[PDB]
Parts: sequence; structure tokens; C-alpha cells
Amino acid sequence: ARVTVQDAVEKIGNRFDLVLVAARRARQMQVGGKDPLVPEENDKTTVIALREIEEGLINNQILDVRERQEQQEQ
Amino acid sequence: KTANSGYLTRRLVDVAQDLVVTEDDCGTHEGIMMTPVIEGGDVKEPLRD
Amino acid sequence: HRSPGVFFDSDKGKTHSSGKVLYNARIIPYRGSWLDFEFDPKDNLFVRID
Amino acid sequence: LLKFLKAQTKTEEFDAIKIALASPDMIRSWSFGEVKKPETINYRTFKPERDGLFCARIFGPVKDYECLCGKYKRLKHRGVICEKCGVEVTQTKVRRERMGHIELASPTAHIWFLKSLPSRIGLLLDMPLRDIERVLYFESYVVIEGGMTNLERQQILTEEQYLDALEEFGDEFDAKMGAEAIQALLKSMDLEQECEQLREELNETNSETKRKKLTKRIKLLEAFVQSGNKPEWMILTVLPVLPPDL
Amino acid sequence: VKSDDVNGRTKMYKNIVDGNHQMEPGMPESFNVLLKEIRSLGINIELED
Amino acid sequence: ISAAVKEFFGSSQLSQFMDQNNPLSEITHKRRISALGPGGLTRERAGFEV
Amino acid sequence: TAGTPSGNGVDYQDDELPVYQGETTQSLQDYLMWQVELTPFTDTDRAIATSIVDAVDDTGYLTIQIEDIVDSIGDDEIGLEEVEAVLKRIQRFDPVGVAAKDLRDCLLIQLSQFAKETPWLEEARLIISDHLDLLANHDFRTLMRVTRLKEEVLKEAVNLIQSLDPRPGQSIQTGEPEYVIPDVLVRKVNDRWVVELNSDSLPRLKINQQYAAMGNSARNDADGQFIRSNLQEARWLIKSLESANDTLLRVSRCIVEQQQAFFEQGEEYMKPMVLADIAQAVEMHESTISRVTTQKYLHSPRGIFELKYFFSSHVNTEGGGEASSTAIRALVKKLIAAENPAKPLSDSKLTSMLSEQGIMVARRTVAKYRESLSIPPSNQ
DNA sequence: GCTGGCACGACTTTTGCACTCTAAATAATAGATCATGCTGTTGCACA
RNA sequence: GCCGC
DNA sequence: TGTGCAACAGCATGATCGCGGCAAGCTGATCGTGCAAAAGTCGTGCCAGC
Ligand SMILES: [Zn+2]
Repeated sequence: ARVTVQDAVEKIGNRFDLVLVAARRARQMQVGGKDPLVPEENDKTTVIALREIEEGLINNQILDVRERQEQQEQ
Repeated sequence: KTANSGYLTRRLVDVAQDLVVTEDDCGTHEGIMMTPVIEGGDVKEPLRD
Repeated sequence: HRSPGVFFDSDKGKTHSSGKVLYNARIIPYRGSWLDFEFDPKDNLFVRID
Repeated sequence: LLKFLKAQTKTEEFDAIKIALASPDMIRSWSFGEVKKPETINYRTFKPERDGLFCARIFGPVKDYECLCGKYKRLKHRGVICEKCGVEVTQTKVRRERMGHIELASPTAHIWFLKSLPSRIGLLLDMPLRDIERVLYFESYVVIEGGMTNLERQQILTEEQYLDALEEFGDEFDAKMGAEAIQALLKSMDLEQECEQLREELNETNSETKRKKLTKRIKLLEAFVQSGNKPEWMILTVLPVLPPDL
Repeated sequence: VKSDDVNGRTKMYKNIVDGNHQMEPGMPESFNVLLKEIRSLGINIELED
Repeated sequence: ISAAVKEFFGSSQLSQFMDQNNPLSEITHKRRISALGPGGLTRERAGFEV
Repeated sequence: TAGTPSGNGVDYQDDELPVYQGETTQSLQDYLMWQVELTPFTDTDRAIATSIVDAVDDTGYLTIQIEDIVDSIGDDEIGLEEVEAVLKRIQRFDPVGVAAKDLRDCLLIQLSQFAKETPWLEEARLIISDHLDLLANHDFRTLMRVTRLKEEVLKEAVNLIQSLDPRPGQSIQTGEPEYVIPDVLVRKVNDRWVVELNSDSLPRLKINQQYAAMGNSARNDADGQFIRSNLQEARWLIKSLESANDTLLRVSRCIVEQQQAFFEQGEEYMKPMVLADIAQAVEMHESTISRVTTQKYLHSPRGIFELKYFFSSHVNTEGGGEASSTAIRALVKKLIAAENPAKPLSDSKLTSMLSEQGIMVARRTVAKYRESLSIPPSNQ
């Protein structure tokens, strides 16, 4: 549970782009074909994506590359 | 007075709604001079504010 | 409500922005048409019926 | 002929809403029929009256994929026009979309363009809005053409003057007291020669009084020329009607 | 959707029941009513592509 | 006659349900003076001095 | 009025330019399509579901045939094998038993969803529903021998059968419009049975039309005089309404004076009133009077509410002069109702009794009268 | 032999086509506030 | 008509 | 020195005047017509089932 997303905002600093990046990651974890990269503490995919962004292992560029790698795999 | 204030707010919103920050830096050298608000011998607004 | 009768007013003296106070007279009946007497800035009697 | 998806395709890509005047042909293009009876429905059978304001032959059906008189009532029938009644089998929501049109048997003027302080018809005519209002309601005549006689192109001769001209001029005098007169003299105008002549005058003579009126006239004339409209479309000889469900 | 999108409402409800949470927005019916009302005057208003 | 009488008594501006929350509320409604109504003045037509 | 009912709840759209707007309502098909959207179906399955939901009647039954459903699709690999599967899936919806082919299907589907330990489930699952349904319609005395079971157990097997819902799908149906009647023509009982016309509102429309049209014309703010714009339109409106009211009142008066025998004493004293009979009475064409009397209703202390009922052109070749079948129909109903427990009421016997009473009616004519609203009490 | 739902020749009902024909009486008063265009009035320069 | 401004 | 033109004051008209919520409170339709044309129906007699 994350009351404040400051850390996530400062990881990639716009306060607007992060909301999108987190929506993309949350769609990935919710619709299917993705598993969290951080331990799951019975919390929702929204805050899971926010915590992954805060930990520094999720950003728009990696979503673009991981997508490219998984498209080349198929 | 509540109406008179709401009509003013409507007019201001409708005149100003089309303003978004769409650039990072324009590079212009134009500006405005800023001085403290001194009225006669009494000051209300320092330069810092 | 306003009682029927005759009443005199001055519209506060700010109509023409010239500082001219305009005086008017009015007759109200219980039922029927109304009667008005007014003063123009040129000081001429005017009657506004109904 | 099944699995059709019309609700999905109802959302179509778009951009840059435009607005313009509607020609009579454009109005007829929208229309799915003509309204001729001021009766929406009949209490005899509690059905939408034929050729009325609320009708089923136009505007579409009234109950799902069934049609009036029950000749074709199922979804198996699609786009079928019954012989007894022109009602077509449909979802019936089309009652919010189909428009319909009514003829005026006589041209009338749009209050949108007539009755406004910067009246586009009156300013285009240049003649006063009071004159147009008097002509529009048959109080006075406005002669047109009449080059041979002494009458001007935009004369405001009244009934007595009309009788005098008929006694004296006889032929060559063309005056109408209706909205057809304004449409006729709106059609006869040539925008290019008129606007150019006004521009030639505007630049030849300079005065702070006439400059504003001349500039406004050049602006409006160019608007019409640069827009593709036709000044005769202000007056309308037809009339669209709203879909019944609205 | 959730106001005047007739198809968007049902699509959103189905997605929420399925646990998808995707808006898939369309066009409000009020704007269509406005277009019909304006066309019912002598004015032609259209959506370009 | 009956139509006019019932029109006045039933559907009129000064005719309305008496507040029955309390006896005092009913008394206040009974002793109440209004400047509006048919022969009165409308709300927007009123001014500060009225 | 000794007592007055409270005003019915009404509404009108406030603070909205298109006044009164409207309100959506839920129907049987609307509630069934809502369930279709929320169940896992494929594209073709959804298309079939919509096709068979469109064919569901207000009762919730499937009016169109399954083969006709397959024909409507007109798509390969959409044979009745999968149409049946989608149909069963839809039948297992919230109004259980909806969209059923016939009465047997409703009961079979309803009985499928039970505890499977019901005391007489299997006794009535197929033995009574899927077989010998006509016997259950009848006394089913021989059904006990047919099913090799005692009458005692059947006495509650049929109880469970009746516990099953007869017509499922009309429960979700709302029913807000009561179709009440204002009874435009109230008539009362006096020394000669006078009649009156209510709800005219002609003076009300006259006063409003005056205050609007003639009010604007009399308002001297506008130049000239509006003596022809609306002043001679309100007059036309008043004349039209008054003419319609007078025509209706005169026609109803003629009907009442002719059918006073119906209202007086017993009801079934109708003369076979033909359109020409009143047409000559008012010296006016029958068609204009007919159109008038199509949906106009009268308020009676005992009489039926409907002008068209009095016409009964049914001379029936009755013995002395002529008579009316509606009166004859009431006589037949009363006679058949008051009979022995056997109640033969044979169409030949009933016709003979009617002829003895003085109504020379054919044997088959009485049969059509009986079959109109009744069934032969074991007359076969 | 007894009984119970199908057709037929008069009668009856419905339906477009079709052109119809006064004085009363109701409210103003009691929002200002601003912008714009039309019309009559007056100062200024010319032959 | 009332409630929160 | 009498005259025509452009700038200006007075008047009439149009447009605008906050946001949410709860009550109680309610509108009609008309011809008509006669006339055949058409559709529809009623009293009556059929053949098939018990
Ligand atoms: Zn049809």
C-alpha cells in the first residue's frame, strides 16, 4: 500500500507519464501474460506497478524493449 | 453577490481555458521589472513575494 | 401590496447622467388602467397611459 | 447475409466539425419522406397516423423488427419494405435518426438571418431592415429590373405607387410583395462584380463613416464567395423536421 | 460511458464483471441530439474525416 | 363560480400546505405576510431597499 | 363525492429544455439480452442468442420454430444441433423456463433444477410431464393404472406439477399502464334514464384559446390588429370541438333511447341495432356515426362500458320478429352454467331448448356461441 | 347414431377521397447594466 | 417552500 | 454669404444576470361525407371423430 507515489514520480519525473507507464504495466499484470517483478503483498496491480516503478525495474523504455523481445520470440 | 461572482468566474474560465504549457523554453530575452509595492511611505509587498 | 392612490417619485435623479432629477406622478386604482405623468430632461409634461 | 454489425460501425472516425448553410437539395437528401398531415397518431387504432408527424412509413418502425399490419414481423426479415405499408423491418432506434422534410408551397425567410441586429440578409442588401420587414409581410412592394422605366432596382414603392406605376408604366415593372421578391433579387445579384466595385469605391474615397460599412460589406461578400454558399439559401422553400423520438 | 454512451455503458459493465477495467469510449448521444437539432434549423453541420 | 372559487382556493401562489412539524410552526405560517403573489412583486424584480 | 382517491404519482422534466423528456423501462427481452451480454458466448453464439431472444413472446415463450431460427441465420455449421445448445443455455436464465418451445418444455426445464432428492421429482419428472400430459389435463383416473402407481401418490405428484410455474417470464414483466378509462359519457338512472357528456373541456379550451390568441390580438403593443392571425383560428378550434361534442352526444342519445331495455331490468335485452337504425335516427350517414362509436366509452351503473356492443346485428331468424345473439349468448351462458353435475348441454339439446324458448337458432349456431368463451361440459 | 370443428351467400362494417365553415381584458409598477445601430442636430469648410 | 454554501 | 458634409447625442433594441440537493405539482382529442370499394363478419350448412 503506497499513500505517496513521490519516489515513483521522481524515478521518471513528469507526474503525467508515470500514470500511463503504470497503466500499461497494470494492464500487463491484470489482463494476462505477466507476473510481478516484486513480491506481492495481497495488493492490487495498480500499486504493484507503482512499487515496481519505485524500485527502478520498470520504465516506458523497458516496456518498449521487453515488448520487442517478446515479439521477436514469436 | 454570489451570482455576480459566479458570472465572473464563468467568463474568466471561458476566456482562459485554451492555455496549456506546450514548450520547455522559448529562449526569449523579454521580461518585466519587479519592484516592491511601496505606497507613499508604507510598503505592502516585499520583493521576495 | 401597494395601496391604491397617487404616489410621487424621482427615480433617484440618475437617469441621463447629467445630474438632472426627473419627477413623476402615478395613479393606482384597485382595478383598471394606470396613469403616469413624467418629466423629460427638457421639462415637458408627458403622459404614459397604461 | 447475417452477422451484420451496424452498431459497431456507428462509431466512425472524424475530425474538424464544419458548419454551413443547407441547400434545398441537401435538406431533401437527409429526408426519408414528406410530412403532409398534422396528425401524429389516431385514437381509432392507437397507431402512428399515415403521412403524419409521427409516422411509421417514414422515420422507421415503432416496435423492434416488426412492421405495421404484421405482414413481416421477425429478425429473419431484414431491410424488407412491406407492400401494404412502406414500414421497413429494423431495430426501430432509427426513430432518433431519420429526419423527414415538408414543402412550404411558398418561400419563407429564415428568422435566423432576417431578425438579427447585424442582419446578414439586410446588410447584404444594404437596404434597411425595416424595409425588408415591410416587404416580407406584403405591406409594400419592391420593384426589380425595370431598366427602361424610371424605377430603381431597389425601389420601395407602396401599393398606391404600384397602382400609379401600373397605370403609367404598365409593362416593364416587376414588383412582388412577398418573400419570393427578396429571393428573386437575391438570385439576380452577381457577387464578384458587386464586391469588386465596392472595393474600387472603398479605396477611391476615404471617410471614417462609410469605411466601416464598406469594409463589413466586403467581408461578408468574400465570406459567401470563399465559403461556397449561395445567398438565395437564406430564404427556404422546404423545411426539415425532427426525428420523432427527440 | 457511465453517462450517455449507450454501447459504452454495456461494454464497460461487461468488462468490469470480467475484471478487465478498460473504458473503450464512444460518442455521447447528447451530441447526436444536438446535431439533429441544429440540422432541424436551416444550418448544415457535419463531421469531417 | 365554483370553478373560480376552487381555482383560487386550490391552485394559487398564496395557497399552500400549512407546516405541521410543530404547533409554533403552524402559528408562524398562519401569521405570515408575503410581498409576492398576483398583485405583488417578483423575486428578481425586488431590490435591496425593498 | 363521498370519498376521493389520492392523486396518482406524476412527473415532468424540470430544468431541461426538451420538457418531459422520457424514461427508459426494462422489458422481458431487454432483461434477457442483458443476461446474454454477461455470459461467455462466442460471436456466432451471441448472434444465435440474439436471434432466439428476439422471438420470445411477452409470456417468455418461443413463438418461432427452431428450424425457422436455423433458417434465419442462413450460415454454414449453424445447424439445429448447436442452435439447440444455445437455446437450452438461454432457457436456463433468471426466469427459469423462459424461451421454451411449448408447455412440456417449460415443466421439463423447471424440474431439471431441483434438489434431485425431491419426494416426487422422478415420479413427475417424465411420467406425468413428458408422457400422458393430456391425461393430467383430464381427471387422470386411468393414469394411475398407466403409471402403475396408486392414486394417493399421484394426488401430490400433480400437486408438485401445479407448484411448477405455468408461464415463466411474465413475472419480471412490470405492467405500469393500467389502461384505465375516463368514461367520456357518464349516464345515470332517472325516471327516463337521462344521459350526459363529461370531460368536454370545451369551455376550458375556449377560455385558454381566448386568453392566448385573442389576448395577444387585444394586446395593443403590436401595430395594427390581429383579427385574422389567431382570432379567426380560436373560433375554428371552438367550432370543431363543439361540433364533435354535439355529434357524439346525439349519437349516444340515440343509442341510449334505443337500448334503454338493456339498462332497465335485466341486461340481456339488446336489440340488433344496425348502423342504419341510428343513421336514420340522426339523419346522417352510418360511416360517420360508426367512426364516432369505435372507441368511445360510457359509464354505466351496471351496463357494459362500450358503444359498439349495442350493434349486435343478429336477427338469427328468431321466432317472433328478430333478436340479438349477444342476448342469446348470455342466455346460453346462463343456461349452461345452471345445469346438472353431468351438464350435457348438447349443441342439439341446447338448440332445441332455445327453440322451445322461442329462439329459432340452428344447432351449429349455438356451438359457435359456446366455443366463443367456453368449452363443452363433456357434451361429446 | 350422436357430436364437434370447417366453408359459403348475403348483410354489415371500415376506409381513403373528399371538400367544410368579438369587446375584453390583462399586465404594467419595481433590475440594472452594458453594447450597438439608426436618426435627427450641429459645427466646419467651400463656390 | 426549504437545506448547504 | 448661402450651402453640403461629417461627427455626435438621444433613443430603441438585444443579451445576461452562481452552484448542488429535497419537496408538491400537474396539459385531449375536432372535421365531415357518401360512396363505392373493399374487407370483414354472421347465420347457416358441411364432413370427420366418438
Ligand atoms: Zn406491413
